[PDB]
Amino acid sequence: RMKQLEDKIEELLSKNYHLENEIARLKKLIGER
Amino acid sequence: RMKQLEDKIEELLSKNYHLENEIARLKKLIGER
Repeated sequence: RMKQLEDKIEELLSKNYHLENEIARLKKLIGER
Repeated sequence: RMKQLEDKIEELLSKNYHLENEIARLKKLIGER
C-alpha cells in the first residue's frame, strides 16, 4: 500500500529532522565554555 | 515503485540510525570535554 509506505517515509523524515535539531542543540552547547 | 519506496525507507532508517550514534557520541564528548 502506497499511502502506508508514504506515511512511513513521512514519519522517518520527521524523525530525521528532529534528530538533526537535537544534534544542532548539542553542538551549540559544545560551542560554549 | 513500491520497491523504490521500500528502498527509500531502508535508506532513511540507516541515516536515522547514524544520527542516533552521533547524538550518543556528542553527549559522551560533552561529558568529557
